[PDB]
Amino acid sequence: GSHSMRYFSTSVSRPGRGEPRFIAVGYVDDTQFVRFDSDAASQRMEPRAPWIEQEGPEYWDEETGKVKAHSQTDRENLRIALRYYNQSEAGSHTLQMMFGCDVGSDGRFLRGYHQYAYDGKDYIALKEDLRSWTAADMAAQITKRKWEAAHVAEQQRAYLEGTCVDGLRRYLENGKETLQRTDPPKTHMTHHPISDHEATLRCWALGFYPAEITLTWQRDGEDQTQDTELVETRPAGDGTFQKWAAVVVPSGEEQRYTCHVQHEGLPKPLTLRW
Amino acid sequence: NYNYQYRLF
Amino acid sequence: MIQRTPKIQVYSRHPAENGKSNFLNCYVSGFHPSDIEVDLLKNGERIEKVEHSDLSFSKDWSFYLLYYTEFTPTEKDEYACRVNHVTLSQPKIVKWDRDM
Repeated sequence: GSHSMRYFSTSVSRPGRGEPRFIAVGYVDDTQFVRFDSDAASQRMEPRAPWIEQEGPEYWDEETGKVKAHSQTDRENLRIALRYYNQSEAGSHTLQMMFGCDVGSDGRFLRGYHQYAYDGKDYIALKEDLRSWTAADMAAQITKRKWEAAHVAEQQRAYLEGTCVDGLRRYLENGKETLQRTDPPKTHMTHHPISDHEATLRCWALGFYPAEITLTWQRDGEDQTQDTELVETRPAGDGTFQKWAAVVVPSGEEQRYTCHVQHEGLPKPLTLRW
Repeated sequence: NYNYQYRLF
Repeated sequence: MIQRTPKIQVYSRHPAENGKSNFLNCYVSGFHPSDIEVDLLKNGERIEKVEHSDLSFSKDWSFYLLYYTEFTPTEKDEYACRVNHVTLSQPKIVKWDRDM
């Protein structure tokens, strides 16, 4: 299977209440493994998955050094964005950054990411060719022109194609029993009349990993897209995920409905019926 | 593995 | 700026059985800005020992957080999540339905 590593960082300015809060978290696929919080007392990159704890002290020192440098950099970038957008120093603003890589089944590089959002909207993003940028607006174009002239993109390629791929490969082997597992959903159905002529059928997927899943209701073999109530996949809290899909059905007609579950952990997709 | 980030907007 | 109201789900880790240990979850997602307050309520009163996941975000840049606490459901107790966010003119209180 293909795999990904991501780091997600958030800087939030809080004028009059000190310096911006910086939080960064690291993920392999759907599993978090590290975090950094500028407000926390330790000022260390800290483990959040058991298989990363076996990294020696040079790892924790170096990763701490890197993430703290990023926190300083994005602090300054908050101030530059403030000037580019002609915004007052009174308000609270947010700079988000994501970076990482995807690898294929064979562990080889597929994609690298290096991208920012300011106040919740695209700012600048490294494009697929790893040579050019997509800027969202006129303020981001200033940065884009600066970074093109300085060849920022080229200077990130060693990390994206090398360090990131290599690290992801190491984590996937060290966390093999966790990260390469595939837990199929445990499924069931619930049925609740809502009047004397209608009833809810709810199809449940529980305990699955990875989070990617598809739950669809059909009636007499036809997809019920517009009438299905479908909640966002949600964490159980133990490292697995949950989802359900409900349809409101005329009573006595429950047998026309089927819920179809596709998950990478199922040899064949499931068809459930009440 | 984190990356080094030093570039300014 | 862009401002997105949280989607809220309150649920237990496992299907609830009275008297059996479990976890109570309030998952907030799709919101912006990241400043948010989330409380778990037991019969209207704020539960004191609630933990939360580290702030993260999705491909569209929207934030998500998981708040959770151990608990043991009983017949008499009602649970809710109370979400306080700038997009909400009053905090949103979502009651725990055992089948949602």
